Amino acid sequence: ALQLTQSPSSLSASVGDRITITCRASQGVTSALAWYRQKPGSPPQLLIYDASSLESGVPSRFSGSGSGTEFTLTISTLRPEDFATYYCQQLHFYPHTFGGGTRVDVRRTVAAPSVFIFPPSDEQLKSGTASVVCLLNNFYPREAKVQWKVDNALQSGNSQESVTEQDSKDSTYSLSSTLTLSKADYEKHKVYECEVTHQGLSSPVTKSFNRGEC
Amino acid sequence: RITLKESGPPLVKPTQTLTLTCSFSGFSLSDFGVGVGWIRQPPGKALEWLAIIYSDDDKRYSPSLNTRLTITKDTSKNQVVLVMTRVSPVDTATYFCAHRRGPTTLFGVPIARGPVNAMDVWGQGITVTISSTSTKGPSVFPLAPGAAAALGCLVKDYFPEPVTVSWNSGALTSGVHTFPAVLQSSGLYSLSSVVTVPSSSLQTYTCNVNHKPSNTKVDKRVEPKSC
Amino acid sequence: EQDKWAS
Repeated sequence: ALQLTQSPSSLSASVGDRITITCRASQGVTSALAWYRQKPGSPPQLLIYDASSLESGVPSRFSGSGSGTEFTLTISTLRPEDFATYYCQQLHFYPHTFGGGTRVDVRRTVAAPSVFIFPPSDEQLKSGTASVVCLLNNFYPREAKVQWKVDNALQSGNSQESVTEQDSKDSTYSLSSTLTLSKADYEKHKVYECEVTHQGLSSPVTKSFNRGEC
Repeated sequence: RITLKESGPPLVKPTQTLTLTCSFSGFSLSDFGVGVGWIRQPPGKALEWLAIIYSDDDKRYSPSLNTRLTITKDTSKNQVVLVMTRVSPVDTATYFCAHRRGPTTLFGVPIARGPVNAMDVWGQGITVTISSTSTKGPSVFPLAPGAAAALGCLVKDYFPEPVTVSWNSGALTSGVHTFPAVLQSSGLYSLSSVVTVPSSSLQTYTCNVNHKPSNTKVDKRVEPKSC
Repeated sequence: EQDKWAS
């Protein structure tokens, strides 16, 4: 079906800035496009309907323009409540698609993550499972990539990660990634590595340990 | 003033049928051209359109979910119901219903269609978790180690959400990061809580974990291993 | 398809 691509997917800014988010459709949607702002924990809120009409009760710093395949939302003077995720929605064709969203967060200086790797506890091992956790602490911007390697084999499909919300004092994020293996598989290898790529790191940093080394 | 609110079960098991109700006030589903739609949002993901129904009773569904969705209205009760069959874990999401305006009319004559291009009022959303798990308390394991040091606790295999974690009975707050839990393929949640301290403080560190649902409290003191 | 209010 019809594709709606938002740009940028993520954007950093400060109070008082002017930002503009754009949304492009794969086929023309005339003026049937709406913009929403969604704050964490709340439902999306309508800002602009029919590509450019200002929704009632919505502050005038919000503006929408465009028609056909290209639309833009601009917030002229960013206020603290605007740090949020914005979505565009097309209503010309069924299904009524939403774009991927664009996250707007507090800009701060680039900060590389402090990385730490934790081996599984002997207590967990006795239960038969092995969790290897990697921590990326206080970094910025939000995008980071974690790659698990076991005896140099690239791992896939056996890890999960979660990211904290932007810190209200730091403006940094932290990320936890868990590699999970059976105790048996765990025992069949030695070098457990967490490889981290991030804008603040000149090149990828790797933190690792050799299993059973004492 | 238009308001909508979603209701239904917070927890549902795979293969089961999920029935969600949207009760609203401020408009009638008998008003001209009005619509009520459903949109969902898996945790951390984008909004996904599901279906919509209009007062003249036309219905439309997401093509990807068409076979599992039924939307219906009960005009006299001011409710719209969405029934999803055969749910699976990927259906865990926050589900929202929303109002869609019909064209503006002048002396009962449609003169403006621009107002239909948006879903203008939304309900708070209802969180639905799809898992075959029964209530279960977490196993708590230690996570042990600019020149900052890190340690923590891995709160593993519990259900359902939520769990609370604090450090040193609430006295340790700076440098603490408790991550949002991930729903494992097993249907149980898992989360880590860590804390960063000056590489010298290694002071004592104990995580206090509490999963109300299963009556499971655990305090786990964590230290820099090696005996 | 075409939304209910399209042309």
